[PDB]
Amino acid sequence: DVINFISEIANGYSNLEYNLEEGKRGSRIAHIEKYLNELTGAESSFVVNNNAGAVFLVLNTLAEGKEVIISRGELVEIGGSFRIPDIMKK
Amino acid sequence: MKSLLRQIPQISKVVEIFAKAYPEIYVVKAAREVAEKYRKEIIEGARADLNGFLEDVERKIKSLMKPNIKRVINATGVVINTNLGRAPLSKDVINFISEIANGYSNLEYNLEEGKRGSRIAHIEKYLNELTGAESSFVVNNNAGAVFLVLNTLAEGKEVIISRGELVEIGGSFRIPDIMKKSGAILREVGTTNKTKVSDYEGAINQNTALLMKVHKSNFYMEGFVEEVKLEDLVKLGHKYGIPTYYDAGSGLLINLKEFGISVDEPNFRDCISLGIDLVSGSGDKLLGGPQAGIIVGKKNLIEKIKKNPIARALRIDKLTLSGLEMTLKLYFEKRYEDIPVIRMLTQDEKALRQKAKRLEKLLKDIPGLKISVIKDKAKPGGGSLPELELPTYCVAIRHDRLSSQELSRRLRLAEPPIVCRIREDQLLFDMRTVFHEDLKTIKKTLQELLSI
RNA sequence: GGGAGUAGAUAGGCGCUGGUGUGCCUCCUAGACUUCAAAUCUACGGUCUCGCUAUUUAAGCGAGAGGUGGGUUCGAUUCCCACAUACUCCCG
Repeated sequence: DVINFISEIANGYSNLEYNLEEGKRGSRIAHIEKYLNELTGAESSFVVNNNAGAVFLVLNTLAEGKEVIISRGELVEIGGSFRIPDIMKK
Repeated sequence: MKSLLRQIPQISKVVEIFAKAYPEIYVVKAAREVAEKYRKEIIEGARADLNGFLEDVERKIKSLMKPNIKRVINATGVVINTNLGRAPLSKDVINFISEIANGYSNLEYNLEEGKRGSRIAHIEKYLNELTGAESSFVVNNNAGAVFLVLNTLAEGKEVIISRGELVEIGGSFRIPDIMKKSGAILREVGTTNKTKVSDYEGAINQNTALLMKVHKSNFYMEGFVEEVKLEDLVKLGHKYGIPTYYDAGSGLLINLKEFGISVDEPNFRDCISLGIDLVSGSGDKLLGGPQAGIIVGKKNLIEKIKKNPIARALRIDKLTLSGLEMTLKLYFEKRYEDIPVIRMLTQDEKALRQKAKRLEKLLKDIPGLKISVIKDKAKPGGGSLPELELPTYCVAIRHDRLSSQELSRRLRLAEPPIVCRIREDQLLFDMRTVFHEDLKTIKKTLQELLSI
């Protein structure tokens, strides 16, 4: 069901960054978010490439140059190149 | 309200009420303790009656005449029970200790030269032989063993250790909290679940005075988890000229596979013959002896540790020293079955059921008892072997009148007190840890609680 | 025993709804229709209590209770919270 919906939107042009209502460019992240806030119950949402970057982005966004407290048992290494300590540093 | 308290009798009066009833000393102590509990309960206005007084005062006396610390029958099936006093001692050892404590001894006296001598000298001979290390030493416990090695060799300098090995064993011990107090600077490498060799070699520098690895004794990690082999750390040390210090913790003196139990638990002899410069561990864990911090390794290091002015505040007492030598003597003589901890874990599966049913035969008569023997898989090691899971026969019991919860509670109040597992409202007794002379004590306790 | 999940009616079993509750099934009864059965159809229907008239009772009338309490709200059966209780799952 999903593979076909993707198949269709990729076959040609789509309203990716276009809001059909106002006829001017629009945020592509806007289509989904409606779903997320409803399912999660959160106030707003957003999505990026992967969770690796999701972390990276939250950290550089809210704690660049400032301290972040985390348990010494939660400094994981998931995957071959991901490590909470190595990325948070970056 | 100042008359609801004037009431309470006088200690002179109560002492009378117990002329020959109980020693006058114990009577007054219980009266005081009791007299205070009634003055406060009446001042806060929580008591309107004082009749409970007489009955209670006598209960304190019955209690106060009994020491706080008391032998307890362990039915949990956990050999290294941190709570119940870890490794119990063979009578052979208990007697050798008994003898040296009865009077004076050559503790710090060398009979040869007739002048004072180091008390640590009696044992060390044993250690260097069993481990194969160049020199050895022992202190109060392994907690301090670590503390001493760190303040001795890395005060003010860096010590590299895996981020997955910064453990918290016990309630107050934490590698990070003590090393800090140790004066050593902590350099944690790798990540929780994984740590390659690159991580170690990457953090070395001018200040790196020590490469330390701790053995995850009271916990384990499964799933994506990587660890740095010991041979690698030795190689790493010898390349940069840095010492290697292993805190085994378990204090396993020998290869464990030789007894049928297949585990990767590390041991002194092997760890030392591996190229490790220093190794430590508790005596009351996998060694089966009294509490003691044991250190073995290169001579030049041992000498450095001994000279430390702090070693005198950790030097072991007369009891554990002797008791340690007799436990070491047993190991040279290959008297393995004589040390409790070892015998309990290497007991025949056959052996266990044999005791499982000899107990059930003792409880068939007692009223209301639902007796059954089940074969379950538990984890024997409490403070030294986290992963080990070995089969053992438990005699699961159940009475119609009282509930399993209430059951465990009265059993801990018995004399002697018995501690056992609870699983699904059914009391269980693992025979892995039960001594034979307890079986008779078990039956006499149960029939005295259900029929009285 | 400690955790956690599921939960709840105002006739009874299953489900839903911030508009003063509601849908499917059942029971009952009532009624209609039937030679019969069956089928079918219909019901601001139904408990409890209290107060009022009648007062054997009915019968009528009025009010309220959704485990209990509280809060938000214009409105709470819904939402939130707290407690209690029932069913189930994880641990000692």
